[PDB]
Amino acid sequence: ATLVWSDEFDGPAGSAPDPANWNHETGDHGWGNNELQNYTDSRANSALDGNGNLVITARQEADGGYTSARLTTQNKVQPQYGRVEASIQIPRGQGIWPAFWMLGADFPNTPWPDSGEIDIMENIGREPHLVHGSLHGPGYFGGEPLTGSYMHPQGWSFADTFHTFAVDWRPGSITWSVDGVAYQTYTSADTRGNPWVFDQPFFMILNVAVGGDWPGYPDGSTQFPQEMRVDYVRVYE
Ligand SMILES: [Ca+2]
Repeated sequence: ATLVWSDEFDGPAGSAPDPANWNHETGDHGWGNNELQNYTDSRANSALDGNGNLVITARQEADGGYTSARLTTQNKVQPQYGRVEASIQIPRGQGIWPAFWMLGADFPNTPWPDSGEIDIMENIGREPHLVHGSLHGPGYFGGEPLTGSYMHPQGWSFADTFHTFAVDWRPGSITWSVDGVAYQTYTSADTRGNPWVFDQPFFMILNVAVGGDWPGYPDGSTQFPQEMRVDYVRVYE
């Protein structure tokens, strides 16, 4: 193995994520899941903390609406195979939906789900002690991705500290791990005769959604603002 790319998120508090690596996606159209947040390019929703982390902040505004950030490496960093990992301290709260994931690099020239989607880590706030790893592709998408979950080995909340979420990825096979512990592997044999769409470059995405069909919506147990802290993203080949 060799570390071929990383963002270690060095820099003073309030600095922008490095534009050599990152794009901001913006908007409040639901993002395919009836999500509530408006993603912005404001330093109030994504910036470095001066302590070596990227911080994405989900906020509630005076009118009751929500803002957050969704950062991608589209057209800038496009891994194909190896180990793709991030050290992340996830937020917490009912309705909060942090994610580290990848979309096939031909999107939207190729539509979703044909483009492929690899979800490295997703969490929903009502399950603080669980993360999910998933694949979306033709015939296995949306409500029915190839998927599974990993519970914190002691049953504790993942939001308590930083954890390393990764996939190890090769032609025809993807393995998910948390803190180095592999918990599932899906291969071309698991698609039930549907095409395996993961033998191509992907780009990376970090976001915090607020609300959605799967997580449900914020309630009295949700405390805004909420931060996702990312110490680094590293790609090994
Ligand atoms: Ca760092």
